[PDB]
Amino acid sequence: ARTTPIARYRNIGISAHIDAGKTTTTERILFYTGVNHKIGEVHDGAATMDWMEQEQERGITITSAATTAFWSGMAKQYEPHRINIIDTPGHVDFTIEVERSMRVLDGAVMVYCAVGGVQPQSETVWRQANKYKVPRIAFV
RNA sequence: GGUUUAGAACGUCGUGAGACAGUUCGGUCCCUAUCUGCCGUGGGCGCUGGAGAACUGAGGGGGGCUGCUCCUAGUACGAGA
Ligand SMILES: Nc1nc2c(ncn2[C@@H]2O[C@H](COP(=O)(O)OP(=O)(O)O)[C@@H](O)[C@H]2O)c(=O)[nH]1
Ligand SMILES: [Mg+2]
Ligand SMILES: [Mg+2]
Ligand SMILES: [Mg+2]
Ligand SMILES: [Mg+2]
Ligand SMILES: [Mg+2]
Ligand SMILES: [Mg+2]
Ligand SMILES: [Mg+2]
Ligand SMILES: [Mg+2]
Ligand SMILES: [Mg+2]
Ligand SMILES: [Mg+2]
Repeated sequence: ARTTPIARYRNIGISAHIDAGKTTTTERILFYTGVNHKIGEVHDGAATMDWMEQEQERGITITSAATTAFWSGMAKQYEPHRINIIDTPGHVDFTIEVERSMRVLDGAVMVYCAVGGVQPQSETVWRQANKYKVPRIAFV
């Protein structure tokens, strides 16, 4: 019946300020879980998550897209876990898209830039996570 | 080709010959370079015995243009765009 045990289920989000690396990291994820053959890049318009024509041209993610993957581990330590990743926009123009997605997700990976780190949308998403009380980790 | 010759016509002006910052069709453009100038190219003598060569370099000239793509770098700046 159930393909993967519920314990081997991660529902995660990638919310962060604009150009924090949220979309690129999902591409590196789709690469290091083998689900995507090419690493890709947003400026080239290559990123899969940005499927919308506008998102390709502007490089912006104007919608949240959800994808899943199986990362057994870095040493194949665990049986493959199905990570449900909901990549989100960080443009305050689209704020529902992060919150619409946020209640559903069980955990949050909040990206930050090493040059800037907390930048204004970053506080905005932090506040959103606190309202849905997602337990959080961070990728700088 | 135009402009302003001789032909012809139109509109207009004049009685007319003709004329018009009116138009229209047609209508012959010569010169073997003496001098300067310039581009090349030599002959003479000179540079202090004659010759063969290799140079130095005053000075003179030539040349000096730029696009696009990628890279730095989606980096600086920018809440973003
Ligand atoms: N230098 C550098 N650039 C990165 C890194 N991660 C992402 N980027 C660039 O940041 C820009 C925007 O990243 P993206 O993930 O589209 O931004 P987001 O969609 O707003 O998270 C893209 O040009 C990426 O190439 C990184 O680790 N280093
Ligand atoms: Mg951009
Ligand atoms: Mg994005
Ligand atoms: Mg003529
Ligand atoms: Mg005659
Ligand atoms: Mg006549
Ligand atoms: Mg002649
Ligand atoms: Mg010179
Ligand atoms: Mg010169
Ligand atoms: Mg670039
Ligand atoms: Mg625009």
